[PDB]
Amino acid sequence: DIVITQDELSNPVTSGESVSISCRSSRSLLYKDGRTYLNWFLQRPGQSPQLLIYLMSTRASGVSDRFSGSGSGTDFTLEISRVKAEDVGVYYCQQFVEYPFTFGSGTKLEIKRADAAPTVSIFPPSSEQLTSGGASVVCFLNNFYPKDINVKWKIDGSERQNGVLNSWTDQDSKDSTYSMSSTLTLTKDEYERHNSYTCEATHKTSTSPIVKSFNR
Amino acid sequence: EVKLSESGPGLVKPSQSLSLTCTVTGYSITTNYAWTWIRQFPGNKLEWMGYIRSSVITRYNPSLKSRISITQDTSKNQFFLQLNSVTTEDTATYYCARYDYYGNTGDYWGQGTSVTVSSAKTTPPSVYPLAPGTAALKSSMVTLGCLVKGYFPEPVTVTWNSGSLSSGVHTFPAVLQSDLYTLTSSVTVPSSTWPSQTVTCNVAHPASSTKVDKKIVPR
Ligand SMILES: COC(=O)[C@@H]1[C@H]2CC[C@@H](C[C@@H]1O)N2C
Repeated sequence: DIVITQDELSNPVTSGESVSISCRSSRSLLYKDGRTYLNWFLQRPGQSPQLLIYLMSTRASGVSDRFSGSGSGTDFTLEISRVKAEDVGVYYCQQFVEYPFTFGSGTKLEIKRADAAPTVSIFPPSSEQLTSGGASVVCFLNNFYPKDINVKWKIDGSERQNGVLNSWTDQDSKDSTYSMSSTLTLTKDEYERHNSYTCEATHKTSTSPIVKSFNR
Repeated sequence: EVKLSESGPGLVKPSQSLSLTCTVTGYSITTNYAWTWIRQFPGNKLEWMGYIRSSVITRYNPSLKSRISITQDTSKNQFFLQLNSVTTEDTATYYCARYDYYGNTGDYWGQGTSVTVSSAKTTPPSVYPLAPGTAALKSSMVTLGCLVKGYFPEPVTVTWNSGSLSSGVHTFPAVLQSDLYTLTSSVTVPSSTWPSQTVTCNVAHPASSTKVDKKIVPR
């Protein structure tokens, strides 16, 4: 069948600038009727896809006039004039000339913004979880930029690497920031054996690591 | 306008048959539109599965072979999807949509329904409160949160104060572990407001038919 390739963008872009997304087909999508069948979709985190353009250069209904497509029979381009923070998400292209209607791997769009430092919050095990024999310690690092971050846990001053599970969100559509939560999970008997637990975050917005901590 | 809503069991044992329904409203399915099923695999790869049109025209993805069947019911106005002998390979989110001749779909897509193929048993989640252990620089913001741990399978929706509190909320992607999902959610409010005004988090796990509301109280 047809193989559609989407190229990744090399860097987060500046708001209010023009952006181009590329998609390529290993077979021409021009049809005997002279029309080129290619669709462009935008899918935001936790949402269903959204048609932007179809027939290669036609705007779906209710879609900003800032979006427009162009191309040959095998090379296509979605142009976003004056890109806005609400435009981040994943852009896919779909070929509509023959079965199966092949989708593109997808291209992610990231917005550049002012560097923000993370807001760290550490929390201790709940009395409910502890009466279960389990104990997890949570640490939230919210609304920071860029996305690059490093968190380090320490029990009684000693670095720990067992039991930690990290989960990063996607770039916020409003303030373009990122957020991460790290969970240190240990057994209850173990948690009662220590006193100090610290969460350490090293971001570009500072030489020194933001360190939050508590004592059992 | 038109609305599409997928429904069906979010958990299927391997080898079994999978079955989803898409209920349309505001528009008849006995029209010459390609009422289609599409799915998105973990990794976000999107795949076209098949479609039924004009009530008697069905086309399918060669690759699903002969284990795919798309039918409908004019009286209730819903088309169905059925996929025989599923394997974990079929785990994914299923979306129904309405494509026309020229590939245009408009805003006619369902919200997608997650299907997981596995032998594991359904396990509801246990919700724990995340309060601050001590005090801090008040006259600013305070961050609270909930921890959802040990549920299977995805998904779980978290809302705060019954959804009447949406700003300052951050819910993180569930991480797997021992075939059990765990995830967290945070919320930030003006210190002056908590704990006076109470703050709860609601967690609904459709797969097990359970909904939990947990109030965050001072320790
Ligand atoms: C595989 O057949 C199709 O995709 C058809 C043909 C004819 C027009 C356009 C859309 C149809 O579904 N296609 C180029």
